[PDB]
Amino acid sequence: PVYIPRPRPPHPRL
Amino acid sequence: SNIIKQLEQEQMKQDVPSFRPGDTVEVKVWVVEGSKKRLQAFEGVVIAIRNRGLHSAFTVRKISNGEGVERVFQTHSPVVDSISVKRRGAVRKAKLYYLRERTGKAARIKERLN
Amino acid sequence: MIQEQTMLNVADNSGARRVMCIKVLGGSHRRYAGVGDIIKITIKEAIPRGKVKKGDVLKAVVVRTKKGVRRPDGSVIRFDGNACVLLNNNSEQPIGTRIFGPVTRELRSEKFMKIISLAPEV
Amino acid sequence: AVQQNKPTRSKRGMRRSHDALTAVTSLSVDKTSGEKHLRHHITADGYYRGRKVIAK
Amino acid sequence: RSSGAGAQHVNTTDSAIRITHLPTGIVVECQDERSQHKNKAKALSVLGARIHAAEMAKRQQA
Amino acid sequence: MRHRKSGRQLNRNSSHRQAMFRNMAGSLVRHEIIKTTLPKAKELRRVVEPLITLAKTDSVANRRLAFARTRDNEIVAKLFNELGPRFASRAGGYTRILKCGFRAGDNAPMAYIELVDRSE
Amino acid sequence: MIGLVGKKVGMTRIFTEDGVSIPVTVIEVEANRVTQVKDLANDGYRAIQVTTGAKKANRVTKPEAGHFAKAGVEAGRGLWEFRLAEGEEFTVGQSISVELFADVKKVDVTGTSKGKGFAGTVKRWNFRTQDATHGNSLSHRVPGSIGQNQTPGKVFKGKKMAGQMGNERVTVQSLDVVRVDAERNLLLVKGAVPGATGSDLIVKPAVKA
RNA sequence: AGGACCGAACCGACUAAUGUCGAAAAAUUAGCGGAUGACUUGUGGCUGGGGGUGAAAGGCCAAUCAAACCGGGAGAUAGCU
RNA sequence: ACACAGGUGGUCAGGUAGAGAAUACCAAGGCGCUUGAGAGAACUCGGGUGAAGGAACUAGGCAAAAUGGUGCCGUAACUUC
RNA sequence: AAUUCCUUGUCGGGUAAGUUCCGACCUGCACGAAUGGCGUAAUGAUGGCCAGGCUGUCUCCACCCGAGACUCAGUGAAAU
RNA sequence: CGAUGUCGGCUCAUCACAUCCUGGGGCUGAAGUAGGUCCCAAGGGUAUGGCUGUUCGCCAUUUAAAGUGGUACGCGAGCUGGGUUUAGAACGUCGUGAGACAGUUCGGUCCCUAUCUGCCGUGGGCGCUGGAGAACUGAGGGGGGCUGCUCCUAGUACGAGAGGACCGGAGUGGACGCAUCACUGGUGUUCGGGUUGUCAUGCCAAUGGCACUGCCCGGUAGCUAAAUGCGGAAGAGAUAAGUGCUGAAAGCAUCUAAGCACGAAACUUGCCCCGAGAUGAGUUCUCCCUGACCCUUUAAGGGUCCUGAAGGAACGUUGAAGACGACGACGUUGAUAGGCCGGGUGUGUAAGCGCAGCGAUGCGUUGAGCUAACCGGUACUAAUGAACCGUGAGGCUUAACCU
Repeated sequence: PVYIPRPRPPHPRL
Repeated sequence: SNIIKQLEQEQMKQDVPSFRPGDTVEVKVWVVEGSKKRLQAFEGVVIAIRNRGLHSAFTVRKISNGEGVERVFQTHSPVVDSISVKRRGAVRKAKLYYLRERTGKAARIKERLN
Repeated sequence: MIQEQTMLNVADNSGARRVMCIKVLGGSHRRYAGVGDIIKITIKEAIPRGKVKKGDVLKAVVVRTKKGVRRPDGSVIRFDGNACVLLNNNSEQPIGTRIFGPVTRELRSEKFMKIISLAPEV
Repeated sequence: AVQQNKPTRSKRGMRRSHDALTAVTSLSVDKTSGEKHLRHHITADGYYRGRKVIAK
Repeated sequence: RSSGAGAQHVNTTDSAIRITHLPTGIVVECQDERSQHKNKAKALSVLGARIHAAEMAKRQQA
Repeated sequence: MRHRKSGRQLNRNSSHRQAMFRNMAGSLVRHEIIKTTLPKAKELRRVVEPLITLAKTDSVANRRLAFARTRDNEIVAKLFNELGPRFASRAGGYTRILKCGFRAGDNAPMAYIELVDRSE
Repeated sequence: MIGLVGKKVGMTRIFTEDGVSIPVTVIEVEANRVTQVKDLANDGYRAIQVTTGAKKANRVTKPEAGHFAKAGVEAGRGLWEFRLAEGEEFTVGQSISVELFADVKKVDVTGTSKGKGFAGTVKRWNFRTQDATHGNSLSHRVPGSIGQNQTPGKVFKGKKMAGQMGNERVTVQSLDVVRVDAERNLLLVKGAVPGATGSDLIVKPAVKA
């Protein structure tokens, strides 16, 4: 593909 | 089935007075106060009739002292004794559930006198 | 059918007008009351000349239901409003001297004698 | 949803073992014409139980 | 477990201690620091100070 | 769980279902034989037979009740004059179903639904 | 003693003279004639297998026709079997009527339950349905959690989940008898029994005497 | 007369749901706030990268912004995988 | 990126009811939106109704439910009147 | 108090019962007069609380209508 | 650290007893009730609201009780996102400042169409061996096992009085689970009626279409509980704690060392359900198959003609059976489905006609008309005559029985 998107906003775990 | 109809027709009483819904029907019902067997009275306005043959019943709505008292009565039950129509109401609807919200002047209906 | 947070009218002239049923007394995890069961109420509205004040938490007995009570013949008795009679929390012995509205025959058992004695109908 | 590993040819065959179609193999013979047809169905020319039921 | 903010430790570790003294009815609540012992010492010092204050107040009223 | 229920839904709401039963009953009265799917013919057996049952007796009000259905004057004109005195002797069951293969467009069970007619 | 096979034909109610109207079920009882008497010399247990109803002479098969000609009785629908209680003995072909229900007071009715089909968790095992608002997405009538965590690693056998409801062999016990009619061949029982109108019912005497 | 009120076109997205490998890389459904002015929009120009612009979020600058993209130093460097 | 539920400026613009370009049905005109047929399981969405209670549910009246238009009577605390 | 750690500091009201709210008590860790203080009519898809109506939110769910999910015919992926 | 999503809440639970109650007992500083402590016993149950995001805690009211813990101090490929930890902004404090604060508070997108194990169900093939139709026994497994209040005993024992038994029996309750619409309701967009706005049938009347089923009012059958019954047991065996009898070691004493009799919701039954795939494949009854040949590695061998038997399968009518399969009834020797007649029920005096009224409208025929899923009949229609699978009596060895 031409555009590969930004991945899913992940789990916090901070 | 013929079995159910034969079991019901031997128990139904043959002296049921015919009355349309809306009639001012006075019903005298037996009651057992322990060692007493008293025939009490209940006079009101019929607002519903559910015909089911032996399982048939009819409502008698009564405005007693304070608030209204609604009480159904089975037609072919031995606990009731007499059904006497006092006035012949002239409503054109089978059920009269709209009379529940109406108290006082709006509760009364038309007389047939046909 | 009287359950928690149910507003009821007071049947006798003890003084309160609107009460709120807070718990159906008798048996744990019980949903709603019956014909003449004991409930616990609080007082939300009262008259100035009442024997009890607004905010008293006390026991009462249901006498009239909108759900209806069932006679064993197959009939039902439905009233146009919920109603209760107030009781004094260790011995029942109701406060009001006159009781308005009819009651049910199954209330007559050994402790509610004053209520059905003061009942004008049934 | 997402698998751990791929299944086999054997797993695919044992899955598709119940995907085998069933033929009827019960073609009937008409009384008048004798043409082949199914049970409770008319023929290509409209014959059924000997009577011309389509009239066409 | 404790209320407030700060880290993961608030979710799993307790870091909140309540000590009730039964014949006097004095409750000491400590949610100050991370470890319990450093709060146990503060909770015992507050118990000692409150019991000594409640006894000396009764003595000064007597 | 539809215990003791009748009435096929046919993947349509009641308005479209009643409208297409109206139009298909009118087409079956007008053409005397039509070709459709099998459950539509099975439910049209519960539609055309009350129309013929109402068309058994000719009067003033029966024309208005037969015009309340099928919404057409030519359909009620073919009723009570042609179907009435011709289906007078038979009592009920005036229709006939013929299963005719499957449709090549969607593989649906096909059926000629007709009346007991066409001896003209 | 033994039980009898009957057909459920509707439900009615009986009005007693004192005022109490009792809901009753009309169980008709046909001639439960004995087809075979099994003894301990060939099976190790004493019992009797019987039948009821009447079949047409095109549906009954030649094995069933030979099994019925072994007894000589008329062909009837179904076959049931009742264990004997050591105090009586029945012969092959004895027409057992409803007169055995005249002495007993309480009976136990076993019947095929009305099939509810593939029902959910809430309808079958009476689970509490979760809150339908405050952010609930796709989790209204689901059972939710079905297992604990990694350490069990599996769902326990016997888990109350969605599945088949109905078509069971349930038994409502301790039902009172009301009237035993011999002319109409009926058996009025008190209360409700499993099954719809037209299903088979095994009415046995009460084991909880 | 009103940076007036309710409420269509129009502008924007406050709640909940549907989606969330969606009809679509921000949408739809049912309710919303403004809707004669600090409003919206078409057309054509001007301001540009340590800069432009900003009723100010460090936002936007061609779906990429605490320093855009393209090409070249450059095969930068990397005790790191 | 698609024969894509998105966006795109200006003009004409009727009948009934309606304050109205809102909304309900129609005329002129264009379409039925390029997968259908069955059965009416659990579960999911858009909904409708419901005995008795009326927020006891939940972080939270969130979502739903309820009021809603014309004419007339009358309208409290406070106030920059 | 958008300030406050101790603290759910103390009193009263509201509720049967209120770590929220209101009016205060000042013991102000660590308010404060243009990085403005105190009030303030009207206004706010503003934060919180209470009162009436209203209801499936809940007690406790039950049924029905369409779109999927189930089957058949045709085309036919993806993360891994 | 080339990714294990955690706190609290909702649903769903599982297990241990260091037992909260119920149960059986010992001591008591146990007159009875109500108690204190301890042993055995996990079979069952083990709160409702305010506050706080809070687990916890306090309060109010019940209860017999408001058990402690483990399961990633359970459960987000079951659900939110209130709190804690993204980006905005403020109050107080520190720092000249950018900024920081387990010191708050305001607001802030939580993805996934199930490949494997597991679980809930439901099917096909094959096996049990000659096959089929049924009926069960039964290994084994599963469901449930809670108890309040009142009365009799009995105001009895006990107790100066107040108070108040143990055991046993009966009735009525709460929760749980099962069953069913017989009663009462809800739904019942397939039944009837009222009405608003518009359109159509050339117009009145009447009817139909749309506007959430237009708004509603009821309401047939089914489903459902709030409606009605049912059950937790009684009894038996073996016991834990404990109480014992006889009884030596050890002239006594001793519940134990030999033995015997008691003794709990704990264990097995007894109550109910699934179940011979229990490859250990069970038992009983019945039905059906008794025709010739050649080839030969004379093998429990293969091939040819004739027959297809009991039964099963396919198709259709279909169901209070069902996602699909599967199960039940029927297929013309018929009441399985649709249609029709009658009855019942529901809505409620259809249309037309006649009369009164200027008119809307009112009355009579009429308590009519229409009736879905109901009941009892009626072949009127559709389930056709047939074709398909399944066979020539069934292997070896041993013993007892008749020849």
